[PDB]
Amino acid sequence: QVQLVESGGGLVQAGGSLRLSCAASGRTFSSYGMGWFRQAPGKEREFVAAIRWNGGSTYYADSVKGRFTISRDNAKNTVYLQMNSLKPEDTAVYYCAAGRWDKYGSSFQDEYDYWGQGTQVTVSS
Amino acid sequence: GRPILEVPESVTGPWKGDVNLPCTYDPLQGYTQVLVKWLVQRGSDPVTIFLRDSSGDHIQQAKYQGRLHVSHKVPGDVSLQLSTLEMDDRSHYTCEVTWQTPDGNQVVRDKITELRVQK
Repeated sequence: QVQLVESGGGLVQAGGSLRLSCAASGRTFSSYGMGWFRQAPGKEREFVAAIRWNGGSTYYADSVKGRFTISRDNAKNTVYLQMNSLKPEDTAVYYCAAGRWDKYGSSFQDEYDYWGQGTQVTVSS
Repeated sequence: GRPILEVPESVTGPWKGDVNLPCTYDPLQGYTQVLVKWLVQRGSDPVTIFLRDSSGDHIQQAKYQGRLHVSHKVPGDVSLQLSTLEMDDRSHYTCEVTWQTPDGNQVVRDKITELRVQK
């Protein structure tokens, strides 16, 4: 049963880059599709990116496609979110999530059982 | 709204005995089940070991022929039964189901379980 902790959030300028991390507890990390979601002020939580348990297949929201890349290191129980070419509308709380989907449904919050508390990313103008 | 697959995180079965890997969902009006697949994680890559489609059941590796069944008759129950469990059967298994939607296209859902084999 899985605890998730996000790190690496902060204040960055528009045009900058920021790399988030999420560490998972346990010895089953290889069993989990991993995902990032985000939630801006006043708005509902939305998908950002997901990565299959084996790495390789990845999935992205159109809003961040190309600019963000998701990766994982199963030896370290960690998923990463490399956020490039940042814009102020990327400002949100970013949540790490874990589910036991294999290839399908990764864009849907409901496919994830475990959530982190989230980390703040702020992109200034 | 859309159907939800239910597969436990882990299942533990007796060595040389039998086990049931549950994979179940609540059938919804207007959703037609068109495909069921079970895959096993040999390596970093899953390979299909069972397929159910319009022509019936297909067992895709020779070591499962006569050992592998999907025999519950309850609609929405596509659980996998493996008889005479071996140490080699310890692995992660994926249950994948494809439905036709009320709108005429398809949706696919899948879920991973870990099978442990106990002495």
